[PDB]
Amino acid sequence: DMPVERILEAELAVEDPVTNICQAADKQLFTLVEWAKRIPHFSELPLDDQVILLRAGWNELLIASFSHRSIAVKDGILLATGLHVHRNSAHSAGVGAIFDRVLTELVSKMRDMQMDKTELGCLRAIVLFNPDSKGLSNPAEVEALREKVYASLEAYCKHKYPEQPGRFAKLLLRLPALRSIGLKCLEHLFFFKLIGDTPIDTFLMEMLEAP
Amino acid sequence: DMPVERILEAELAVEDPVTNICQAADKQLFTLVEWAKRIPHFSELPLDDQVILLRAGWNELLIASFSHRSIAVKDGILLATGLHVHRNSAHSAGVGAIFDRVLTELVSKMRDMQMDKTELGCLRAIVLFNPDSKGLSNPAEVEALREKVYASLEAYCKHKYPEQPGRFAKLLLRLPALRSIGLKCLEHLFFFKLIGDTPIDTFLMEMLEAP
Amino acid sequence: HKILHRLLQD
Amino acid sequence: HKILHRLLQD
Ligand SMILES: CCOc1cc2c(cc1-c1cc(/C=C/C(=O)O)ccc1O)C(C)(C)CCC2(C)C
Ligand SMILES: CCOc1cc2c(cc1-c1cc(/C=C/C(=O)O)ccc1O)C(C)(C)CCC2(C)C
Repeated sequence: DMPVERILEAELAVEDPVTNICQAADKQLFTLVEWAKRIPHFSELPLDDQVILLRAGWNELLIASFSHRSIAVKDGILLATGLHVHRNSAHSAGVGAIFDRVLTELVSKMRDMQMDKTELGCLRAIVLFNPDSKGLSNPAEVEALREKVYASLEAYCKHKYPEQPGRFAKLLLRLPALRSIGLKCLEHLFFFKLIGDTPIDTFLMEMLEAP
Repeated sequence: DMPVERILEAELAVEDPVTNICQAADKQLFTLVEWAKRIPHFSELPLDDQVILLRAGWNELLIASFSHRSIAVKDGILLATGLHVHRNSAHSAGVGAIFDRVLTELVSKMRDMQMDKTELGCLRAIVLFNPDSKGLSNPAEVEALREKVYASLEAYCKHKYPEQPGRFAKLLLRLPALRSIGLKCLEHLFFFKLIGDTPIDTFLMEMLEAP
Repeated sequence: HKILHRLLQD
Repeated sequence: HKILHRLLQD
């Protein structure tokens, strides 16, 4: 069983610029572990697989969250530290293009369809329960949990938005953009680490270590 | 209107290793243009936007196709030239890991759910009609076409597979893996171009040129 | 992008 | 991965 009310409760429970952005991400990694614990059946998975899922999904999970948090922001994002990053600042740090992708493919699309916190929660749980993650001891159990989240999401959408039959598909079709954006953000992060002039705190650093 | 019978007709109309793989891809680029012309309403788009959509989507479109073509192959893929590439050959060329990703995340998943040619066709049309593609003169018209493909796909799935209510979602949830795999294949391709010891024919070369 | 334009026109 | 294991256990 996978109740959207429990998923929503999980979301509501946890509520230069590059340095600030790295600080914010590290801070949210701690909060992400707490969120994952509150998603039904996640804690019941083997500890090793909980580790694999969070290492594989953390970046997309945190990008999804700050993107939705930033819907009321004009041409920018709100970080978990309370700091704002705007287009001008991102451009001036040499990361304009990827920043614009986030705004156009995530923040604005979330704003325009008025994605609610239940929908965001379920999208994140779908991302969390990724059966493609390498080294999972039981991919089928993870896949079964993903299936239960999206069956639950679909029913929620059709109940709450009965005249938007394409809504459920539209939500899931943000996931390729999120995948793509996550990969590019991670690529930048490894470069920041390579140069060594940006403070990267311990939990973020741990996520960067090699399997 | 977006009939799945027209989409299926489009699919059915067009039916070292690195060098062979590059040959195959270039050959399929010609065939891809013909497929796109047969997808309802694509040809009615401005020529500039038809160009943008095919430049943005060609790699994922061709990967989707050879992956589905290879379902009857054991531990390998069937190329459009009729040549097979197996795990051992890919590994021996230094591309083992990305090759394994294709088999595990695309070929096997397609095999296991028995994805049919209508479903593959619609997934590809969804990929073709990508409203996130940069420089589109009317993103809304493209988005409207995508919406019509997935409404049509959903109805097809629910009619043909009435006891698999999660089937439609499962199809769309292959799209992040396809996005990810497409990006990595393209990264390898640019490296093959950089080294300059692999023949890259003209249509493939054109796709690599800078916007 | 000459080839793509050519094939799409004709 | 010491921090992740620690936070998930407790
Ligand atoms: C930890 C660095 O990951 C990034 C990098 C970026 C960016 C964002 C993140 C990032 C931030 C967070 C912060 C989350 C939060 O504050 O809730 C989480 C994961 C992330 O990948 C944006 C899109 C702001 C601008 C481009 C760059 C590449 C500098
Ligand atoms: C044109 C090179 O694009 C590739 C590269 C690869 C690979 C495949 C493709 C590729 C092949 C095709 C061939 C399609 C076909 O024969 O129908 C189309 C797009 C592609 O990106 C595989 C997954 C076979 C192995 C790894 C590498 C990176 C060598």
